Amino acid sequence: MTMHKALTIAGSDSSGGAGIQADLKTFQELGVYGMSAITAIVAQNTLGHKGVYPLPLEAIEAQLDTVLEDIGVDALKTGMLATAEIIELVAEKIKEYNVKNVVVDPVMSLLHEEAAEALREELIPLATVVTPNLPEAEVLSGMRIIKTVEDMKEAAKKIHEMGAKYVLVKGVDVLFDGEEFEIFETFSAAITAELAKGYSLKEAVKTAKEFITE
Repeated sequence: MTMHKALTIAGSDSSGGAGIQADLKTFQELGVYGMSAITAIVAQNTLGHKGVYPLPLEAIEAQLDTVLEDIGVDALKTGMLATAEIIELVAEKIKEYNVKNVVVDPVMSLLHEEAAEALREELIPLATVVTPNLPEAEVLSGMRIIKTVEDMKEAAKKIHEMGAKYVLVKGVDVLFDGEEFEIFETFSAAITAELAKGYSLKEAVKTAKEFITE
């Protein structure tokens, strides 16, 4: 349908239920050309194997440079980023290529804690929107527990002050734009596709909600 392009920087899901595979399906359904940069193999943690296999940084950079130099994107989403080092690389590339439409889906030890810090300090300040669920919002905002809508608004406030232009806390859902709160009754991939087509964040969120329910 459209000539617009979106990139997902996230983990690979062999079942196709989530990950870059589901992101690319969503892009296609919404008439955007989809491209992917795989940061990690994401499986279940079992007696036989770990649940997360981060890819070499040079392999991630090869993917990102291929897409950003040679093809170009109108919007991108981030999902599983795995390590602080990968997060920092991704933030660097967003700045290097001046990518203005960025959807951060915060899919989430000294490893995990350093990774959370890199997300808060390096990537969140570049986000058009951050879409945490409640545990993710607690980690990102530092809220002890998010138990009420007022708590959700506070966490959205906090994340906006960390640099995110919009924040959508998934509960009701709470959208905050730094001045007003909007309270509503993959999702992040759909938001990305709508932004790629030229839509405002608020229109992208409304259209992504309707797409998910259908």
